[PDB]
Amino acid sequence: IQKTPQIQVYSRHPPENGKPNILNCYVTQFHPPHIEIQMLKNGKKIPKVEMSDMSFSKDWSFYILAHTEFTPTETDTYACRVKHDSMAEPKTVYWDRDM
Amino acid sequence: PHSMRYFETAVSRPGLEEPRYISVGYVDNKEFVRFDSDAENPRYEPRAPWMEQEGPEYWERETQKAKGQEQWFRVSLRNLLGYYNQSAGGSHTLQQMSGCDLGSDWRLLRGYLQFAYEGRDYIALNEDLKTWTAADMAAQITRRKWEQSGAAEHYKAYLEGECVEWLHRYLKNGNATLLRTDSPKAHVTHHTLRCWALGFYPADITLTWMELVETRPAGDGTFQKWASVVVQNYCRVYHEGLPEPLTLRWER
Amino acid sequence: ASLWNGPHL
Repeated sequence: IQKTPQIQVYSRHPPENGKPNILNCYVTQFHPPHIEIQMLKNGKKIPKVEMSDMSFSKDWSFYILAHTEFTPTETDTYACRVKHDSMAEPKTVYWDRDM
Repeated sequence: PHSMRYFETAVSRPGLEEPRYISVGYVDNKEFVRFDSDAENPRYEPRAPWMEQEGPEYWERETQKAKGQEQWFRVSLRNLLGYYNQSAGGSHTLQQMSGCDLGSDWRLLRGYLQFAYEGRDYIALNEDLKTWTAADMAAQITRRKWEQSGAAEHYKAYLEGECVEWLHRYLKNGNATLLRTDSPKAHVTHHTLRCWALGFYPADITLTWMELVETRPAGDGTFQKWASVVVQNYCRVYHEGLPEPLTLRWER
Repeated sequence: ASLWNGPHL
């Protein structure tokens, strides 16, 4: 009835600073299907975020891959922020190039 | 080792709106068709390029089923509100999984017909395709109703018949797409030792060196995974895409 | 090829 989203933030290609890439926020294991996912660059929301179509897994739980263009740098930060009814507050997960 | 599934969802909407019904078909774990009642013109749509081969009568016929299912889920949702004493002021979710597993000879191994309400098991058809397992006392109402009217027989005919025959057709028509693999490219990073497998398809993979992330979509139809440890005394990559397993360690 | 369900829940 309430399942907490699991979150992965990670690039499509191995990151190289200055090199255009794709930033992925893969949100899984949640219920109900209604969810709000935001992608952030230096704490401000990225306007052009794409979302996969509603799908669910063998265990009934829903998932969604949100993605956007980014260009990793030495100083810019990237995060994905997820609001869902299972969670008291939005959960923000920063992109870590090591993971 | 082949399968077909249809994953169906209806999510009710408080207010004058009717539920949103979505259907997704899979062949060997890959999306091949999709229906969504919120689309501009709701129709089944091809989602694998070998499906654009099906002519207009196929899409017209599938779409009729989806419209039917949409009405079936509306009525079933209303019934569920009654069995569990719930309010239509809230949103509620009904899910179905159905389809068939085949062997490498293309014979039927197993049919599936499963329902969930609010994300938990409600009722399922047993592997015998004759009897039902109900998850709770409410679902036992459904089980007794369905035993009484012999509902299982209709599902068994679909699962042993059309599910199998159409999967053969899709397996044949999608052969070149389905047989395709994308080999992982791997490398090792130091922090913890981390072995990454990248760009692989399909998603099944073994990495051995111990922390291990959930396999995740790269967004281009490929997948990624990685595995890590405590610490060149130390990683193997197993994938049907590979000429042979990959073998590596830290590189400086 | 999808299916039509029979009896309702």
